[PDB]
Amino acid sequence: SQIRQNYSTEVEAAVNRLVNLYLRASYTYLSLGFYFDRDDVALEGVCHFFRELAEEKREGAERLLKMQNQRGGRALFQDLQKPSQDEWGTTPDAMKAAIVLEKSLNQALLDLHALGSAQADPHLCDFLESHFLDEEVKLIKKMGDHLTNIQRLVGSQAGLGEYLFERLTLKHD
Amino acid sequence: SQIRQNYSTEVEAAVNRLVNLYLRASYTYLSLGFYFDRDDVALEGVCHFFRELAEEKREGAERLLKMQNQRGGRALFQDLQKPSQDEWGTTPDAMKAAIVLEKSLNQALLDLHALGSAQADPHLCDFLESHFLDEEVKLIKKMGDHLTNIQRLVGSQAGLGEYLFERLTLKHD
Amino acid sequence: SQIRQNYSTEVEAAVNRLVNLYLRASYTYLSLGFYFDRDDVALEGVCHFFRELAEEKREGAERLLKMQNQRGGRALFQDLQKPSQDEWGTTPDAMKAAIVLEKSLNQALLDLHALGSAQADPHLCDFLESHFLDEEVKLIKKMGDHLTNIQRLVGSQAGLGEYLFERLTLKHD
Amino acid sequence: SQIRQNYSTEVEAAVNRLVNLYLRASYTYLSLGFYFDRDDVALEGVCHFFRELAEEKREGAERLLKMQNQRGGRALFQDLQKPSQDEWGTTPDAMKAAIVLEKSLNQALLDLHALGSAQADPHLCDFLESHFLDEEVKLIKKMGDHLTNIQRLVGSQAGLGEYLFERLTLKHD
Ligand SMILES: [Au+3]
Ligand SMILES: [Au+3]
Ligand SMILES: [Au+3]
Ligand SMILES: [Au+3]
Ligand SMILES: [Au+3]
Ligand SMILES: [Au+3]
Ligand SMILES: [Au+3]
Ligand SMILES: [Au+3]
Ligand SMILES: [Au+3]
Ligand SMILES: [Au+3]
Ligand SMILES: [Au+3]
Ligand SMILES: [Au+3]
Ligand SMILES: [Au+3]
Ligand SMILES: [Au+3]
Ligand SMILES: [Au+3]
Ligand SMILES: [Au+3]
Ligand SMILES: [Au+3]
Ligand SMILES: [Au+3]
Ligand SMILES: [Au+3]
Ligand SMILES: [Au+3]
Ligand SMILES: [Au+3]
Ligand SMILES: [Au+3]
Ligand SMILES: [Au+3]
Ligand SMILES: [Au+3]
Repeated sequence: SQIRQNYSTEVEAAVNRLVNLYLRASYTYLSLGFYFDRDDVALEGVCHFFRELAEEKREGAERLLKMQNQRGGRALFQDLQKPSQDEWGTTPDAMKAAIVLEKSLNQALLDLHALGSAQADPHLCDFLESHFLDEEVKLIKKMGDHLTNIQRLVGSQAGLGEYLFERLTLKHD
Repeated sequence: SQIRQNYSTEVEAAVNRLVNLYLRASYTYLSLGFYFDRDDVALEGVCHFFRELAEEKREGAERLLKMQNQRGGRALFQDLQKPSQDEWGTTPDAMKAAIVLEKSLNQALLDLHALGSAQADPHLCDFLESHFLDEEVKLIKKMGDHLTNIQRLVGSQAGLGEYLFERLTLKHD
Repeated sequence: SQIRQNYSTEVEAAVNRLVNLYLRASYTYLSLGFYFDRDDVALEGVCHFFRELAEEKREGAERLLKMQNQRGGRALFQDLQKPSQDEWGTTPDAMKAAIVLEKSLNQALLDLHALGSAQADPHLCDFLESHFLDEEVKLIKKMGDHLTNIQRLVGSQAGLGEYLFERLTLKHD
Repeated sequence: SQIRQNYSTEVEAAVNRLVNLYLRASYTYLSLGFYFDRDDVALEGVCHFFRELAEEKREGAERLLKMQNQRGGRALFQDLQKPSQDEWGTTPDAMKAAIVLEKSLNQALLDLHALGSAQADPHLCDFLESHFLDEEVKLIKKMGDHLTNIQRLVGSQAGLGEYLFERLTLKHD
């Protein structure tokens, strides 16, 4: 093969697509982060939050690529589509966008799981379970918690609420 | 006995009942804590507050059980009734529920004191005085202080106030 | 949801039931422990053994509750039924009761696995596999080993055997 | 007085009697200890156990005497009657004698409590509660536990059982 064993072409292709989705997510977080770094937005904790996520998504893509080679599949790259927005609105708007994005990654993981199970590829299933599935669940829970707190704050009064959330919940210098 | 001395059947039974009340209190705090851990509630400091109290009430029950055996009484366990609510409302609602619960434990301690005094059981009285009575008074004072602060904050505006109390008064990561 | 994804109502309910089973197990171990602390039983190592298990079962329940919220399910609590006995007999009687209890928890885990697999919920399966299944297998093996040793000892002569097992196998001060 | 306040002659006398009882207990433990040091008895752990108790009872007497002077009472000493036996039999015989002795001290403490309460002497009650009542309860519990273990062992077979208890339960070099 010289190493490929029990690794379907279907899974190989799906893994390449998942790499693209993770890299696109990383790119979206890069855009989110720099938006919050604008002098007319200026929420450092929010920038920091999304910058860390950009790194996390890139790391996920890299782990997938490492696994592709470990199994004897061939990494193939496609264009990275630009993020869906150029401007990201308020903190709740951005957190909602983030949750939508993570749910889409999670669904792709679940779809790849289903394919792995169909193809009887337990190494793939173990890989997703060990490095991806719980990471996504934890992240989405954190995002939901954040969204609840931001919504509670901006419903009281928006400017003040956004400031307090960035200062008191998010990590900043 | 071989060890039982000056330990009435009345006190023995009352101690078993008090164990049940402390364990039920622990269970109520477990429910309170996880309620505040919900993604649609998301007040970590409040969860932490009640989680610590769950541990404290369990420890109280365990001390009572240790004492039961020290005196040569027989520990007897009954069902632990589920907590009185499945959902606990707002931070002030939960703090009020907590104060009601602690006052009920305190009254049970006082009732056991009265029984001890009636039965001329100074070891029991010393035990309650040394490990329970002041702990309850201190806890109830803290709860009252908390309730006053939360009420002051949510009367200004509720969402904002609940967030600020959780961030600035309660212990969180 | 705002976070719930691929999490069936069937699994949500089963998780609540499993929390109840773990808490009931914890309660049974609390009773076992204090029984061995009786002055007319007086086997400290046995008390210590069951006290540690009470903590372990409570921790299991708490992990399940954390997961319930991570997935966006709603924790619901029911009564904790009192343990099945008030007095627990000899060390072998108690160890047998413990094995029966652990096998019942293990079967509940396996049943939840089956449900997870039926519902195509790999996060649930990963969770059970990572935090529960091997813990149960290890514990049951230890219990079986203990039971074999106690049986070997009490068949030689009971009082002496029970003492030696508590002194030389079990952890004590 | 120049210092005596709220300290009845009844309590003063009872305290002197209690000093005598504690010193007599100390003397009994001295005899118990040296009995187990006999070459034809030779149970070092048992000797050590009773030697420590002799010290504890003497310390109790000394605390009582200190309190007598703190309150402005006059310490008065009487003969210390020799212990009730010259030879103390087997380990269970000795442990039974010890429990009888401690129960008698505990009853004397309780009687002094009753007198204190009758005389409205809260300093006396606090003193007994803080330094004596729980110490006695703890000691008697330990003795009961010991007796249960020794009885379990000597009912299997006496010589072997006595050796094992001294080696594996009691503190020795
Ligand atoms: Au940035
Ligand atoms: Au920045
Ligand atoms: Au930044
Ligand atoms: Au799979
Ligand atoms: Au598979
Ligand atoms: Au956020
Ligand atoms: Au909590
Ligand atoms: Au929490
Ligand atoms: Au918490
Ligand atoms: Au009292
Ligand atoms: Au009293
Ligand atoms: Au509070
Ligand atoms: Au125990
Ligand atoms: Au114990
Ligand atoms: Au123990
Ligand atoms: Au499964
Ligand atoms: Au599954
Ligand atoms: Au065992
Ligand atoms: Au000696
Ligand atoms: Au010696
Ligand atoms: Au010695
Ligand atoms: Au008194
Ligand atoms: Au008094
Ligand atoms: Au002894």
